[PDB]
Amino acid sequence: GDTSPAQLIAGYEAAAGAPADAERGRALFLSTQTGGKPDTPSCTTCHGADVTRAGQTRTGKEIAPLAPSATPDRFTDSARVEKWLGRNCNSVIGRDCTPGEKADLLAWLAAQ
Ligand code: HEC
Repeated sequence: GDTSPAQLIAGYEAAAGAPADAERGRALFLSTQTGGKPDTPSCTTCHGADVTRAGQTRTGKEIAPLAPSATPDRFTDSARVEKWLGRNCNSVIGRDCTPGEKADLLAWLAAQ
């Protein structure tokens, strides 16, 4: 694509002022949130708790696995990551994800 997962994570770490922490990324992705849309309390509502399996939209359509081990071009287009993170953080959390959250989330997801 136009980027690598490491290049994306390093740009988020620079904006955040801190290195990514995949354990925090895992905890945020599995969390149940209350500030966003009622029908999407968690990242897992659509992607599932195991991101090597397929997920499902709110209507039951299949979502390719988020893990790069299952779907190889994941996180290789910088615009695409920002587009989905913008929409999906707002639906789940109710706000944009910060650059520190984005680094943590992608550091966890990039290793799956
Ligand atoms: C359903 C309403 C979703 C919820 C809740 C979350 N995501 Fe998701 N995400 C969804 C779709 C339909 C898609 C696009 C289809 C595809 O196969 O890519 C995505 C995509 C992403 C991406 C982009 C991956 C890439 O190819 O670079 C990321 C980084 C992502 N989703 C992460 C993510 C997080 C962190 C979420 C909780 C805040 C989350 N998603 C929720 C559908 C839905």
